Amino acid sequence: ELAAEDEQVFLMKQQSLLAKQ
Amino acid sequence: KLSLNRQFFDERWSKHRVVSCLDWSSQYPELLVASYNNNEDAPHEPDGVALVWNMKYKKTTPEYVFHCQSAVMSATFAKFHPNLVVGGTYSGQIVLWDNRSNKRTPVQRTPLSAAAHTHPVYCVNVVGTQNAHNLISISTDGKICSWSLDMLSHPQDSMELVHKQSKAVAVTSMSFPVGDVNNFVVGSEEGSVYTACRHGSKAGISEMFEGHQGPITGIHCHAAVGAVDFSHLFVTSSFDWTVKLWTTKNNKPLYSFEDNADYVYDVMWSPTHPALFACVDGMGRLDLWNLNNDTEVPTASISVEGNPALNRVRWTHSGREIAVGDSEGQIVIYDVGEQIAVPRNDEWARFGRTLAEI
Amino acid sequence: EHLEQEKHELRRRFENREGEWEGRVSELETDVKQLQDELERQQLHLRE
Amino acid sequence: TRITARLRDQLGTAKNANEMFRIFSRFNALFVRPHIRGAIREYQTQLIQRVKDDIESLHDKFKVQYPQSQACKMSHVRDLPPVSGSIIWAKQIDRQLTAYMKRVEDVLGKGWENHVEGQKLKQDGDSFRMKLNTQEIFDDWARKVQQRNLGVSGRIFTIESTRVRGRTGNVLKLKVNFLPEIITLSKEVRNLKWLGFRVPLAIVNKAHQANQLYPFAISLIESVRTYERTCEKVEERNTIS
Repeated sequence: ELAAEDEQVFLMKQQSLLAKQ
Repeated sequence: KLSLNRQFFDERWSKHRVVSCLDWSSQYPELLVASYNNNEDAPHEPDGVALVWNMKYKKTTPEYVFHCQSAVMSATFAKFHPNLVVGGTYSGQIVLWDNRSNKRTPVQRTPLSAAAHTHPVYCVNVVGTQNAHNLISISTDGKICSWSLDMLSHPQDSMELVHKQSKAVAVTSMSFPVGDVNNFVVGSEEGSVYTACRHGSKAGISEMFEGHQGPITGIHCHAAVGAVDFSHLFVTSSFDWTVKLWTTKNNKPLYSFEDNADYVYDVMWSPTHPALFACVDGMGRLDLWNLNNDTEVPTASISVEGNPALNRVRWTHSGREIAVGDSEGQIVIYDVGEQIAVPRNDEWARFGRTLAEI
Repeated sequence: EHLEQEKHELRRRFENREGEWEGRVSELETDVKQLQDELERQQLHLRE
Repeated sequence: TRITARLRDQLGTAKNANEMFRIFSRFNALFVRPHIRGAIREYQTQLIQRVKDDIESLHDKFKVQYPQSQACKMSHVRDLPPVSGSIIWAKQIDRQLTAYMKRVEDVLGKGWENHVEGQKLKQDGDSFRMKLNTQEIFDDWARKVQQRNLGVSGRIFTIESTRVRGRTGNVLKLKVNFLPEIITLSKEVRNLKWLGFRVPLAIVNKAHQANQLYPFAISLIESVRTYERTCEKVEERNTIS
């Protein structure tokens, strides 16, 4: 079951990406 | 003489807001729609508010309430769609409200794409016949867009207004002659009015006027129609304390009034009396000038209690009453004396002679 | 991507300096116009 | 001599300085005759006192600072940024001061400044005129802006955090990478160029580019808003997720 990432979880992923940079 | 008739003020909604615009419904002359921007004191509240009050009833409560996320810089009634109220907001979305719907949010709002408006819209109007009607809106970037009231997804027509060397005209106010739909007049922040054409070979800005040396606050064309036509005349208020009476033909001032010791924030003709017009300043004064009686002193004057800075003024269609909105979200209505408001049969010839004199 | 960024910044500096040139040209032409007006006024004063 | 009687007639009605100028304005042919000028000289010493009051009252308006004045509140209503708003508010006062001084030249004729009364009023007007300089305000803004060093830069999107009622974790809302002040610089520079001040070319670049980036910037936040607004529809009905 492929499900779109929630706004919160996708944005926490993007937070993790931005923070390490 | 001006007599205080009615004051409108909603504690919940209108408090701590400026009155951004005013209009009277044609089919319901006893209906007054007013605009309010964001309230700094209430960030959580809706920024834009639009309230419709009534005069046949003596109830103080707003007859209809509307609100939106963006601050409403302008609003008006839909002349041929009596259920609809059009508004232009700070962000540039042309919001629309239907009184039948219980929802307060706009039923329609334009996109703010490149095709549509992209700046605050301070002037919106529905012009045309009952068969044909068009919603003209202009933003502060000089973009002018015509829309259909039935569809606000994409404009009927759209262009950007320039006058010389492709210099953008930051339009701040706009008006039309009575019965005219192709030719219109716009007062920018330059202090320069422009007679412009909506559509045709010469569509765009047709003429420059040098005129005011500061930003124009309001521009209004002659409304009364009778024996002698005066639609070619118009009036312009500005930040420079001066109110300029002009015509299309001449490129320079026919006359300028400077009695006001304050920023004159709006000017408007009477819809019945040809020579009479009104103006409102930020010191707290509403002044009626009757150019037949005098091009020298206010024919009548009145100060709102506490002298709140008057922002917007709107004549009623009958011409017997004037409504004014101040910087406190508080509306004041004054009934004009019958002697001033009612034009005699010779007032038209009197104004013709006065115009000949100047 | 680096070439694209460089190209955009070149377009930007191009337009900025172009606007500066237009402003300089307009100001110098204004100086010429005003000074020609003053020359006319001085010749009128000469004849007066 | 009949006009001299009218000269009695017209002034007795008028108490304000402006009022006397209008009726005085009518007497355009009689500035050649030094008979009416003497009858003007009967009233001249009063008119300097009257216009002194207008300039006093004009100074009184200047005593209230621009932020205190109603002009600042309603300039804010009318998408006029603050620094330009203060400049415009000061510029009009200076012009109306100049307008009063021209009336004095009409009232007192050419060479009025040589009058002992004329010297005093001219000194009063000059001092107020100095106080109305608008170059001082524009220069500070150019320095302060350069200190701030505005530029969108960064990324096209820079997400920020928001606390939403009914959710214990901060809700991140996608935002166009932008600052509120960047709006003002577009309006400030646009206003200042019309006013006549020579904006620094650097600040000119930073302002117009944000103005030129504004259509694309607001174009993107539509996509954010629409993609947001679409999501709550999906949140409303978990079935279609």
